[PDB]
Amino acid sequence: TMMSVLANALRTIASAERRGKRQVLIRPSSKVVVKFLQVMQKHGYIGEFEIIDDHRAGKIVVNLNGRLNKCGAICPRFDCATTDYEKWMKNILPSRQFGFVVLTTSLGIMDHEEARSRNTGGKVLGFFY
Amino acid sequence: MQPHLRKLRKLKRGKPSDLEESVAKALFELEASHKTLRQELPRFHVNTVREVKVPRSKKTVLVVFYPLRFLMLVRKVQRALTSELEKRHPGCLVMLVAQRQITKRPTDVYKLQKVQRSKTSTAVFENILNDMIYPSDVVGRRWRCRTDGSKLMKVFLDARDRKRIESRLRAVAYVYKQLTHRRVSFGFMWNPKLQQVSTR
Amino acid sequence: DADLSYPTVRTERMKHKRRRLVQGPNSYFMDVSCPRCRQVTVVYSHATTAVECKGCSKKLCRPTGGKALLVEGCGYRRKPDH
Amino acid sequence: VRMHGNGRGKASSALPYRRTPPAWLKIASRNVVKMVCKSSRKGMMPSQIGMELRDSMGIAQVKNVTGRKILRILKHNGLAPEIPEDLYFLVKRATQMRKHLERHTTDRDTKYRLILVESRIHRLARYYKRVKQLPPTWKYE
Amino acid sequence: VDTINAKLQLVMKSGKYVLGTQQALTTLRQGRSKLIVISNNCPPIRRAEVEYYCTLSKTPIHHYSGNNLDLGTACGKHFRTCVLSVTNVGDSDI
Amino acid sequence: IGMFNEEGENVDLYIPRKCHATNTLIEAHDHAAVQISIANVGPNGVINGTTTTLCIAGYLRSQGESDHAINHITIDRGIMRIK
RNA sequence: AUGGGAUAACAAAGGAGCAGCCUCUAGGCUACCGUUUCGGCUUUUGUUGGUUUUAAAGGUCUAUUGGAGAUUAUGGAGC
RNA sequence: UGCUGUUGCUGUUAAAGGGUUCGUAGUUGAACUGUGGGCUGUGCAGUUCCUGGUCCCGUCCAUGUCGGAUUUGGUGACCCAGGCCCUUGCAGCCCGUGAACAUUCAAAGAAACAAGAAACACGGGAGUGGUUCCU
Repeated sequence: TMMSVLANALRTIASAERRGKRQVLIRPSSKVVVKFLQVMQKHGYIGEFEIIDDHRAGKIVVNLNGRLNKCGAICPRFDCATTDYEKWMKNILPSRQFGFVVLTTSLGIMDHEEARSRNTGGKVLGFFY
Repeated sequence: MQPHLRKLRKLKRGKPSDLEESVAKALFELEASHKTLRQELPRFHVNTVREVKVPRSKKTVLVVFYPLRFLMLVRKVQRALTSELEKRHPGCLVMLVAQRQITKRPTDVYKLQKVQRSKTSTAVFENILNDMIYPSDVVGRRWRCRTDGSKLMKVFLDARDRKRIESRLRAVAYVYKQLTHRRVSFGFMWNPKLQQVSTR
Repeated sequence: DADLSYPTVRTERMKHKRRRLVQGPNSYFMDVSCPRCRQVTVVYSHATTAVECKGCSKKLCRPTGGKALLVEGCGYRRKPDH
Repeated sequence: VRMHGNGRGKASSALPYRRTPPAWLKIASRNVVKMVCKSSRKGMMPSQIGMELRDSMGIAQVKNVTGRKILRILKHNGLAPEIPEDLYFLVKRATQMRKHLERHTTDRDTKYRLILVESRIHRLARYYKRVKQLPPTWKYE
Repeated sequence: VDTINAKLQLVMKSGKYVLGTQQALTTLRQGRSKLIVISNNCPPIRRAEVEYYCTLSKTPIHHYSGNNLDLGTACGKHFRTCVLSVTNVGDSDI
Repeated sequence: IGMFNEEGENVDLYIPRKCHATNTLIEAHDHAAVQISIANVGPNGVINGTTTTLCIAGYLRSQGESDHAINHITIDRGIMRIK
């Protein structure tokens, strides 16, 4: 019973970053798991993927460069109006400098900083410091 | 009209092209009994177009479009036609690509549920590999996603088949781009089962 | 030393078929030739049924649980995958 | 995990990535489609039909040769069973256990294994009505 | 055993049968009967003449394994039959 | 390599070393925290001018992947030969 | 009220429980609606009331003009 | 007072998992239809041509088996390199695309056509539009 396929995905990345692994192999890839990872990769927290075809649901193989402290998923996916970036910045991120909160917006999966500038709000997905 | 002009699509029977004629003839000669077993599937068959594509290296490619109605014909014969269409035309590679419509993404939840999956892009563009590559198989796919943001497909043929198709792939890689406007890179792998990219 | 995305021969020869990176089958078709008549029938590796020659009905294999036993020196020829 | 009872065991057929039929199959689609139906007129189910093909006749997957699964082939020919076969083999177990327990009324183990089996039937019969594949008045008895 | 119980289903959706001992004697008298199935509790002098027409007409009796009520549900009908005769088989092989 | 003031003044107290395996900062209080200085060699086999030094964090030695990790590094550095 | 369409929800489906090929012209026949009984009716002919014809329209039958086709009819099947 | 806990509690032993299993209301629920391209100028990363600083070949020795040197060595190997718009990817900018594929080419995709489109095309009203609007 895989309820959220990000929950399973970003834990593995999280809990295999805490062990210093060079690579992680993630069980059910999905359109959201990729778009989330490609945001991690934009800011330098992950090296590379392989998305392997099983013909059913892929298997992502991520190269870790050692720079992730944590990866969450926020499970119920609460909303954000663009005025609510300050709650999430405040509660879930360590400092007001270096964290990132990842959202789904009309425009897509993007950072809370890519969202403030485009003015969309959306639903929260997770974070990474 | 002329006996070999019934190997084209009817619009192009009136005013064919210097390209479209020369396969028409060649398809006809082979329609006419010459090749055993293609005496079997000559007569019901047609061509829509053909296009000349020049890869940036060496030999041109004539991309012969025929209507999807004929796949199950050609898949039997496809190894024979291309071989014996190339003898007829020296110095250019002959590829056989059925023609397919692609419905745009609907955007309505209620329309997405009505779309023929075989008319969707991902399904179409795949069959435009299997057409360029046939009889050989796609053993694996991988999408390599690189820090740049680049995502690149890798399609793994059998190694048993290395000897025939190696020479064609730089073209097949390129033609595919011109048809799809997507990109492909090939590698081979031997036990396809245990997945080991051949290097040797 | 190892890549996860390109594993060694020795690691993945060991794994379960579902635990492979691929999910492959463990089975294959053999080309079997009946001893009693010279005739040739394809036979599935794990038969799970009584399999008979066509001309003579000989029961060319036993159903036995894991992997079917061919009968009495009948010639097997293993078919390719493709 | 498992629907009723606790096993976690995992054993399944793992279908191959490569879906084109082998080169050594010389059997036309229409010759497969007719085997299916020919052997379904012998009063067989699909879950067995597919065996006699991979066992003896060497057809691994009928979708991969014939364009289509063993039931569209039956549903198109009007040979498709009246009750889905996952539902037929449960009713068939439940009834034998009902016949078992009719002499043996102190056998508590199979009185509990019914309670499971029947509760399945009512879940499938809830699926196959919702999905419209059973008549909405279908009932156990 | 119940190996027959599978064949009566196929005859049921295929072939022609008639139920009941008095309507199954007419299939013997006409020599149209390809099988005769008889229950356990079929009364003896009824069993006896049914078996006797089957020796004259060379038709292959099968003595069933259960009641007329169970014979009857095998051919899934809600009533009871002590005698069943198969006019023609199906793809069920006798 | 530290947080700079708006006026450009480097504000850090010191900049810690990072494990060359795990890329974790080595903390003042971490007393495994090894440096391993391999003497760099030149033809004829004499030592000259050798800067290549490895840093391993306290974590990793105590599980015994220090050795496995120093194989990986000396191979990326070319100090070793795979064969 | 109005943009956006990533994530989601509602509804429908359950796949033989189906399913429209388009097009040039020619001919033939043919009211059109409505029903409980006499009912309704499209412009033009100067106008209104009454009658009637011709004509398109649609339909339907036959005729072949050009082209399609997401599944080979010069094909499968049986003699 | 995070001692009512959505943010945010606790439940082996401190208070607290029903004795087990089935199960309705209820809550939760797997993957998929989807990297648009090309041209210009400019920032990044991964085969022409030039190096001789390597290993391989070879030579001389022969050294029973842990010397070596040898020149040209050797299109071999290799390398550090170049304002090669020949490379590919990628950042940013301009800008074109009926823009996958097919299909049209008439005065500039017009018309047909493909795609889309009910915010639409298909016929119609002078009691429509400040006296029936525009060219």
